[PDB]
Amino acid sequence: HLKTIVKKHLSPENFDPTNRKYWVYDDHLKNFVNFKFTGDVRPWPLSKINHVPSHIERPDYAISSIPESELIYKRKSDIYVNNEEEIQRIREACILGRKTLDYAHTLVSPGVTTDEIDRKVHEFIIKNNAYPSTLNYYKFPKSCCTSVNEIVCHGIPDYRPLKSGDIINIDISVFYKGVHSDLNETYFVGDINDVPKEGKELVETCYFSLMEAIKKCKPGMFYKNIGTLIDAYVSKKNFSVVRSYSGHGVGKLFHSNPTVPHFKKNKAVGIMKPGHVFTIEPMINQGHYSDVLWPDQWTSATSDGKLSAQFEHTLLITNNGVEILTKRTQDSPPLGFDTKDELYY
Ligand SMILES: [Fe+3]
Repeated sequence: HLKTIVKKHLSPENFDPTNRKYWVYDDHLKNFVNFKFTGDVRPWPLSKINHVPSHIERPDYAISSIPESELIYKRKSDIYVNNEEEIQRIREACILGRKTLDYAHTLVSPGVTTDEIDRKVHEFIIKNNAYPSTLNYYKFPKSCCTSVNEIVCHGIPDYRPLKSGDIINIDISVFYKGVHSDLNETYFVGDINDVPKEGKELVETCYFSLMEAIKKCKPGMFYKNIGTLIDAYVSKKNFSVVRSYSGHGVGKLFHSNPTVPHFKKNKAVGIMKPGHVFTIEPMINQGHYSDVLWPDQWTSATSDGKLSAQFEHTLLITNNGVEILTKRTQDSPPLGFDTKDELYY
C-alpha cells in the first residue's frame, strides 16, 4: 500500500507539486496539507538519510540530535577566545568549507534537484573525512541547506528541479578536526538573463553589504554595529533585512555567542576581541522584511513571496582587524558580477 503510492506519486519523476492528495503519505509533505504558501516554491519529497562512515569524527548531536555543548550554561557576555592551535584548526575547516561550497556551486544547473546537490555535497564532505554539521542538528535531515527564490533560509534539499532564472543559496557547514565552518553564497541558475532584474541587484547588493561590513570589523567594535552597517547599505537600494535569523559565534560549537543581527538598532551584546570567530550572514529581501516559518519547522519564506538572498562568511578578529577564513579562492566559480576582491584583500 505505502510502497506503491511512493513509487507512483512521490518519486522524482512523477511527483505533482500542485496536488496535495498524496502528501499525507509522506513524512515531509504531510505537514503542508493545510498550509497557504507565500510564493511559487513548493516542497517536494525528500530522499532517505545519507550514510556517514564510522571512522569520521562526529559532533555531539550526531546520534541524539541535541547539541549538548551548545546548551552548557554561558553568560550572554561570554564570548570564546580561540588560541593559535584552535584558530589553525578553524582555518583548516574553513578551507574545506570553501572547497565544498565551490564544488556545490559547479553542480548548479537547470533541471538538477537540490537533493542531487545535497547528496553530492554529502559525499564530498565524507570523502574529506569530515561531518556535515547540519545533519541531525535538531533532526535536520540533510547535509546542507538549499534556499531557492523566496526561501529565506534553511530550505531542505528535495526532489524539486532547479529552473533557469532561479536564485539558490547553498549553505554549507563542515565539522573537521573538532571545529565547525559556516559559509554560503547565492547563485543564478542557468541563463543569467532568465533571472528577474531585481534579483540580480538583490544578490549583488547583499554580497557587498556583507563585504562592506566585514571590512570595518576590528578589536573594540561593537557586534551591534554590524547590523547598523548592513541595514544602511541595503536600504539605499530599497531592500529589507530579515530579522528572524542572526550570525553567531562558530568554532568548537556550531552556534555560540555572540548573536549578530543584520538590522539596525539591535541589542547585540559584546565587543570584538582578538581570537573571536563568528559569522555574518545577512538575509536580504526584495520586498517586505517579514518571513513565515514552513510547517517542516525549518524552511523560512518571505511573507510576500518576493526574492531573498544571503551570503555568509566565518571571520576571525586579529590583533588589528579581521581575517575572512571562508574567503573565495582562484578555484571559486563566478558569482555573475564583479566581486571587486581588490577592495577587501
Ligand atoms: Fe550560520
